[PDB]
Amino acid sequence: PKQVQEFKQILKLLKSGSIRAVRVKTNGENTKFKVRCAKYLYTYICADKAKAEELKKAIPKDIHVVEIAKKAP
Amino acid sequence: AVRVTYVRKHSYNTKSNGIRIVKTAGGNMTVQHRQKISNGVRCGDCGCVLAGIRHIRPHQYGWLGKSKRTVTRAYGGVKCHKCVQKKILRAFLINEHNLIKLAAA
Amino acid sequence: FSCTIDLTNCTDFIEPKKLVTFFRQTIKVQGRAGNTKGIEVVTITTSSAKLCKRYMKYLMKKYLKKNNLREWLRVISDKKDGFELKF
Amino acid sequence: TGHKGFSYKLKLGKKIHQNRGVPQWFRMKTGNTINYNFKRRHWNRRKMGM
RNA sequence: AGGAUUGAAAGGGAAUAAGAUUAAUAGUUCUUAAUCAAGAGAAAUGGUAACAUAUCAUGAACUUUAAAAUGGAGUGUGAAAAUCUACGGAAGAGUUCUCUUUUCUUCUUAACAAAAGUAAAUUCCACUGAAAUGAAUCAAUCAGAGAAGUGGAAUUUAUUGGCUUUGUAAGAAAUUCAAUGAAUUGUGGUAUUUUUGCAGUCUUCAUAAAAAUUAAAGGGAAUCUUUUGCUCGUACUAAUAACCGCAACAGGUCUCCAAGAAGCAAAAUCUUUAGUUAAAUAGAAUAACGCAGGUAAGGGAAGUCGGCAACAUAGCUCUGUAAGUUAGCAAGAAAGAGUAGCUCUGGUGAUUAUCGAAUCAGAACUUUAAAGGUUAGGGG
Repeated sequence: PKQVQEFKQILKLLKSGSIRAVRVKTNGENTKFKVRCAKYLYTYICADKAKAEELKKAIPKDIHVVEIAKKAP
Repeated sequence: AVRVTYVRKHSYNTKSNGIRIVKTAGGNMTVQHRQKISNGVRCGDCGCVLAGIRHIRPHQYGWLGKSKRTVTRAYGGVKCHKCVQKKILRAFLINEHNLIKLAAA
Repeated sequence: FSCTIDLTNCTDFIEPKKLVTFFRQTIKVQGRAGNTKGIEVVTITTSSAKLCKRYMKYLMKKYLKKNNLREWLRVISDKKDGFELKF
Repeated sequence: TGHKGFSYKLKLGKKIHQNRGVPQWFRMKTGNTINYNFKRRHWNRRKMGM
């Protein structure tokens, strides 16, 4: 697994056509946007709610989105 | 304390059978296989360990980047900088002496 | 610091008034039982002195054994810095 | 042993297969004397030496 | 171009881990997350330098160098784990008419990668040029073929880059609670052991493997996605019942992991996790003669081939120690004294008033007067 640092790369990754799945996890302090690509599982630790919403709109509707919470699926 | 067992079927404390015991979720301890300690490179003349090149297994050098298996210099990776400096002076001073000694003295 | 004790299903077995005087007369704030002048007395709500939640369970279990009722009742933390009693 | 050659393992398997008794129906044949297999063996009684 | 076959399930070697699952298999299955090999879609900069740059930035024949690939001892030390411990807690359990802010349990994290923060050791580079000689280690050892100082570069430290931290990752797992759903998962130590590296020192009439395979150099010839990964082993015992001794034989048979007390000690003795209470039958009575373990008045080898057997000495500290001698030893010679419990006192540091280590010495008081439960030289 790899970790992306700032906001610019994740959108470029999201807009890239190499995506396969997206899973969003909400923790007691932050929100993680794990993007499942072909090779790696990129993740992004987000602590700003407004910036998280911007990310959620950036997700193409065709891809499958999994929401994870205190109870695992 | 938690006691462990060999995971592979080797049962002797050989050089290639080294292990490390690390902790794991639930308090259990698991067994890893650690790599052998390797030597680096040596100057072709003075036999000193070269700087700038890691001490890894021979095959792992191919995995490294092209710039990470050598030093950007003449005879880089096979001769130390001191080894190289003596080479240049020998090649220049002896040749210059040959022009004065012989070759229209 | 404010420990709260719930007896909502066992107050018939143990009247609160008997518990108030016991905690007042048994807490060893400095190794002395009964010198709990900084103790607000079922809640304890004391900040001047240093106590512990696990300390509160100690006397409560000690209290139950004194009255020979320990075999019937069990003190269980309610995950809200308090204790609730079950059967 | 845990480690064995392929051909050796198959020869082990046959010795397992041959360690069986006479089926009941064969014992009911007319003029039958073969009631028990005298070539039988057990691991703790006789070592098959292979 | 150079020499054929075979020879290691302990030598060399491309690449996988955590959790879960079965009546039984699992670095092999499942979930998740990775890695490796083979394929498919006039030719670069920076740094004074040591040297550095997500593939970059061409590099044939031929040749060389290095790695794979190298004894042992002993000392110091970095890091991890275990044990112990300091502060702060959360949950559960045990004791409780005598006390105990109490005693115990849980508080975890992989392969592979990332680079907030920050280490120890060694070797090099630049400036300068050391004598009134300095620098340093437990020990050493080093310097005008250049010390110390200041500023840098590199390598090693069980994967990337050593440790904390991060992704994986809390959604797992552990401990509780309710009847599937809920809670928590800090920070340290100038302590011991183990493991793994590193640094120098000592030692040899001992110098402590090779190839497959890989990279680099000298030379200048030429002009991210995706597929596949075949064959064979894989159950179980590994031994006071699965192996070899005719057997469920007190014999024999190579290895890995390794808690507390006490102690110099992996010793004897007791206990925790795990395992087991059966391992060629028992019950009653308590004769002789036995096998194994003991004691004994007074005397003390008078027994006997012979002190055979047993008794006796036994740790640590201090004092003291002969003849003889290859001058190294004898020597723990021989011989004598001290040692318990409790209440105290002082010495040995770190950091800059706070904190920390077992070690040594000394003093009052008390008693059943103290190595002796176990372990543990008889001497001349």
